[PDB]
Amino acid sequence: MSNFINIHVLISHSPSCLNRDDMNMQKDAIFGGKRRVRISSQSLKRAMRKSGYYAQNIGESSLRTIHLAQLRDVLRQKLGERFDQKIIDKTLALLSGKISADAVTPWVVGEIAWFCEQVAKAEADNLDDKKLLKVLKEDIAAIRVNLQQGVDIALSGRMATSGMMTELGKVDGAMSIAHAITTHQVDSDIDWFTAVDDLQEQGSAHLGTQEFSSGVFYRYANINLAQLQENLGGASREQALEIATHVVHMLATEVPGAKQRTYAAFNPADMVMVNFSDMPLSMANAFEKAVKAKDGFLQPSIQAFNQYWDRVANGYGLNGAAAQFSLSDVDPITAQVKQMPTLEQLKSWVRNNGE
Amino acid sequence: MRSYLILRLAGPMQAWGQPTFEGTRPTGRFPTRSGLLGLLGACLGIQRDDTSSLQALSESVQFAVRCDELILDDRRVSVTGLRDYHTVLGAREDYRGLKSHETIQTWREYLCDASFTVALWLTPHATMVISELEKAVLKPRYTPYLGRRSCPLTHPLFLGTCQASDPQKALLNYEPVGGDIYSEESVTGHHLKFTARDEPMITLPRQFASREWYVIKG
Amino acid sequence: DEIDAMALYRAWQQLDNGSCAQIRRVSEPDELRDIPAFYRLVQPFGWENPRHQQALLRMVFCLSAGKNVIRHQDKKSEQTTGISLGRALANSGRINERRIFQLIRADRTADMVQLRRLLTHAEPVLDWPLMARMLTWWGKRERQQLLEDFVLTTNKN
Amino acid sequence: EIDAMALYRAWQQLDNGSCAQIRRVSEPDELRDIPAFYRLVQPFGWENPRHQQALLRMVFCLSAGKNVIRHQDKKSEQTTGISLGRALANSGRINERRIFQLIRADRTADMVQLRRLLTHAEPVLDWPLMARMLTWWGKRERQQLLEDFVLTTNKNA
Amino acid sequence: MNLLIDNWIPVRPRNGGKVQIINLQSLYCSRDQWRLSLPRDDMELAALALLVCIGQIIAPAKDDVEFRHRIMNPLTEDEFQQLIAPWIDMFYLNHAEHPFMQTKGVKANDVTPMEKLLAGVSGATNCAFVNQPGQGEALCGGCTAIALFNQANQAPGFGGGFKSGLRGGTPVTTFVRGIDLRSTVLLNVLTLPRLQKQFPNESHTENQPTWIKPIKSNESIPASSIGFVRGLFWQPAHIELCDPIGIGKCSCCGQESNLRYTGFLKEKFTFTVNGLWPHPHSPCLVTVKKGEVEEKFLAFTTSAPSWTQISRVVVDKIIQNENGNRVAAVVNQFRNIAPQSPLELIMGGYRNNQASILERRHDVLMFNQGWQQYGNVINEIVTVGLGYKTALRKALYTFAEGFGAGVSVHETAERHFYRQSELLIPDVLANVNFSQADEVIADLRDKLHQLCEMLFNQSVAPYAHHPKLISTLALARATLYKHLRELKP
Repeated sequence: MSNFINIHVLISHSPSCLNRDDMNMQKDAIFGGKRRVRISSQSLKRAMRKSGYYAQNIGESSLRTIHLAQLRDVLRQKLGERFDQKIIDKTLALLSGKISADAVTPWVVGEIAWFCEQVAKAEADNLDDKKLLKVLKEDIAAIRVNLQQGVDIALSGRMATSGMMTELGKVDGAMSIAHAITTHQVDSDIDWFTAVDDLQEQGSAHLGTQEFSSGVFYRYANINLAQLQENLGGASREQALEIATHVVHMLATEVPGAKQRTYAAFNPADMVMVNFSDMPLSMANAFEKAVKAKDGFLQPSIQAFNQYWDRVANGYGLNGAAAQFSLSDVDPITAQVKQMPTLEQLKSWVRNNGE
Repeated sequence: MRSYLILRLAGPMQAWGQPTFEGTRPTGRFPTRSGLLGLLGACLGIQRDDTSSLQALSESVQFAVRCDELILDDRRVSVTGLRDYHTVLGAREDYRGLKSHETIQTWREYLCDASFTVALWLTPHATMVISELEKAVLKPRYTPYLGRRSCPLTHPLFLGTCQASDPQKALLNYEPVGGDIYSEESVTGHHLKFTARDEPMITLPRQFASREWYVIKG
Repeated sequence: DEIDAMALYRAWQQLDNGSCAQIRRVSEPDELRDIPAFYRLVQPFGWENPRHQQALLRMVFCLSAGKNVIRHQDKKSEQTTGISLGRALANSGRINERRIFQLIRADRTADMVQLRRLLTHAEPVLDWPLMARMLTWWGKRERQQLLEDFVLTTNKN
Repeated sequence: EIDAMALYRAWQQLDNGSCAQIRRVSEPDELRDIPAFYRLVQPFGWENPRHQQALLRMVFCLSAGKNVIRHQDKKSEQTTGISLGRALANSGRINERRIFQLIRADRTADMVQLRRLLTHAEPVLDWPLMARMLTWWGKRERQQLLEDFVLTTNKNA
Repeated sequence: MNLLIDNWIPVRPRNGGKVQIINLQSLYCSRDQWRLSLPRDDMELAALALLVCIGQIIAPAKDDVEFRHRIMNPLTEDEFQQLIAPWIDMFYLNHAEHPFMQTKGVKANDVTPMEKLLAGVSGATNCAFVNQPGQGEALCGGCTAIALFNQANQAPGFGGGFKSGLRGGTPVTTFVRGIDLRSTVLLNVLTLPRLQKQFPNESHTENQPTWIKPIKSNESIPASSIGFVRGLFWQPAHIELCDPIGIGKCSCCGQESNLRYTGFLKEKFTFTVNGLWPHPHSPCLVTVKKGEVEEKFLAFTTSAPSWTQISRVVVDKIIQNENGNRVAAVVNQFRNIAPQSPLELIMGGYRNNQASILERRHDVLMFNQGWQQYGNVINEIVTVGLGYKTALRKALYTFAEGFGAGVSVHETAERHFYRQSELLIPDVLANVNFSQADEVIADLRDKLHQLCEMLFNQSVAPYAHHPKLISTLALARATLYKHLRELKP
């Protein structure tokens, strides 16, 4: 019954450039005094949210539609202190245009409440409904659209432009994604390219440059189960865990799109670990002391992670179910961490609350 | 004489804000009062409209922040900074409706290699008690982060609990000792102050009022 | 910039009996500089600023008459200041006019000694921050104003 | 005035025999009974009677050992360096009552006790400032020593 | 509402707590010690400036004697009432024919929101995304007057045909700071002789406010012909506040008010002020190119730290032949009046791209006593800093281009440099003893030297594994140690 799901991933990409700045230079950061290459949280999370897998398993979930119909009673009990039921059901009739739920997502309550306020203010001055609809047709279209994307909004949070209006409408995602930094110091490379002119191949060419690098990145993300449930209208823990499994999959497979058509770093992760916890922690300090290559960076990184876990986990209060999948057979993490031969078994273990 | 709660705020990246109404989002060098209140808020699952709970929190708790320097393999690593060219496409053009900009741009500053030890205590007019705060920090309800949500913690938020007369005295029991301390309470030998605009005006959303830290140099 | 009087007052009230005891043994304001407990007492109140030292030395010295010899009382909302030292001394009914006479005519150091004796003897009730300002300047004008307030009070009351 | 760092550097480079011979005194005036002393302090104006008392004190403290008093230059930021009292307090080896009984100790009792404190605490300090303090050494320089001690101890805690 | 009579000034006790709203008489005639309190520093600067102007027209001292005297002692209420008497009918926010800083009878198709007076809340395409909404819903009388003043002074103009203020757009304002708001306001008021030395008031020069004697459309105004009252309260735009709504909460202050404002009207309007009005609140850069001279008021143009502008704000430079610099009149005055006093200087300003605020700045600089006379020292500290900065920038620029690595790192590196410099130079300026300062300055140069080395190596580090780069890296390092050696006296 722990509240937080921690997801750790070590993924190695080949020479590429998955994220750069306004000066077309790879993003970076400094960790432990040494420069790591960075893939911003934003870059990664978009990579996820705009992905096909996300569409299919989040954008098309059965919990995606919120039926205003079933929310009548509860909405009335929650808004009865501020509004008379006349304007409440007027309102719900406008919005919907046409099983009783015992609980409701806060952003729904908040936005609804805004619409009620507008309806009341409209009635107090004999404004008639046709022109009321005219005035706020836009807002209605919007909230209608958000009412059929309840899981997307619950996992990632409101879209950048959403028509949300109130303060409860500021909807945070339940998954937080951390920026990804390399486990090691990077020797950046610099491509010097030209552009042949087929009609005058001669002459002296004008060279351009592009920075690029390969590296072993540590992705971290966590999921707040309680908030996921609360923002799905009181869903069950099992349903939250389903959505969570989709986040594990994505964080292990999706890669930002940048420069991929010319550098093609389409790499799956070589280690994924999931870990239940009361307090979400990043294990990034496994690499505070930058990793030094020894037959590559992947193995020393995995080893550094396993060993850091062995060293601190118990003391840091990471007492909760824990599993690890990896394609690299390095000296294993401790035995309280149950090994998964395949990603899918890891997923289903998450699906089963870690048993 | 007084009982303190001791927290550690540590992660690869942090961000603690300064006055801005622009697309560049600045950081200072240590946690802001507003931000610490926000951290505690997140632990005590307080929704953003809950002005009562927010006010209770703000009036109950006070902080002292120590800036811990990092040491790797017997060498000092100074806190440095970072600017992220942060882009948003499909961003709202207006608060009402659904028209949106192709691309907008923001610049966001972070702290690198930063770590803090915070001591908090209760006020005489406290609506709360420390047991609550401890329970919360150990089992938070909303996701806790260091400034921004992209900034995980690399060490449990709870460090310890103790009892002393100063904040200074309290913090002495917890390594690393030697960093500067910014306290909401005065410490007798020390006279310097540091002005900020941390204090959240709870009655007026997303607006902050000036306050002053007391500085205890190390 | 200006010295907090009320803070110092309350500080003196809540001082541990041993420290108070250590301070109560001076027989002359400058002797306060021989005493650790003193520096610990006045450190928060700007002792380290040379401008405020003489002033502080007097304040503490008078307070050093006893832990509650100087009873502070707030002024009434109506009037602009509270009870002056002279007035309180007169109100006590224990202070003879000639005492004030010889007080305002005394040399430096001696005056403060005498004053402290008068305070122990009277246990005055007065506006302490007012007295504190007075001690802050303590010149001809102030001594004179002391005796005047005494005389006029004793006259009506 | 008397050159301080010169006297210090001379003391650091004195020959160990003279050095041990000087250390052996038990009272500043006994230095007058020693040749090595005169040769040491002559380049620094011992021949001028105004400077004599002072020198006697300075050397006496230095006589604690060739490397008991550790000079450290003031940081360019700070207007003055580390004074004696701060140094002693910083040592963590000195008890407040030693300092208290030091400043209340009579000519002569005084220097002996100070030297004992110096050997015990092996303080790091701005030497020329100490030298000045020793040049004058009157009620207020003593009281200032106690101030720095007490206030530093309170600051640091 | 009337600025001289009614309560508008947002303050909290210097030491104290709960905010209250006083009137000018309570400020000028009370030994109560006040400090401004709004949720924004730019609006506090707007406020302070407004108050200073006000005081500058109602009560300039007749000599330094009186100046010191009134700083040390508040006025009597009667003195005050006598002083403000002839001005009252000029400071009415809502008035029949002369509204404060507004223009009666404005032709506008639609109502402009109140937010457009709040510099920064909107104006750029990323504002709706990063900013909290509703801040311009309904404003106090005070928040409004103050915003109005800020818009006609330090903020950028609305755009198209909305002329900027008299000092140009986005000037830097520098004030002397005191113990309370009272003494502050008084401390930045030019005494009568200095005032008339700077502005000789003729029958030739118009000295009436803009909202009483309007600027004529497309008039060509000789700058010299503007009187200190007309200019200090200059309003270059045609604005007119809509009728106020009822009781409620300043969506800016958080305070409640009897009347609150929800929109205003504006229309385009153009004129031309030939010359430079000698505003007493801002520094003024002078560059003489090709015999011709140009004076221009100081403005934040770059993102570089505030210390890089300190020389332009405290140090005079009057050399005919060359570029020089004039500090703000109030600072020169204070420099004369208080030649034994330290300085606590308030500076602030915006950095903009048309109507877009790109950055806001507000600093309270400190200076030890020697600042009036030892400006050369200050100047040297500042140019030391920039000197080392350019050392680094030139070196890494070399690394990028040649006489090339192919990557530019010098900008990042400058950001690092500047961020550490913020911990170094302002401290120096605040605590150095100008009379004898060579030691501190030399220490600074060593710290900055180390810094440039560290950042140079850090910056080229990731690329130095390829021999072809180590080649040009050697040359770059060479130019670095060049430039770095030329910074040692």
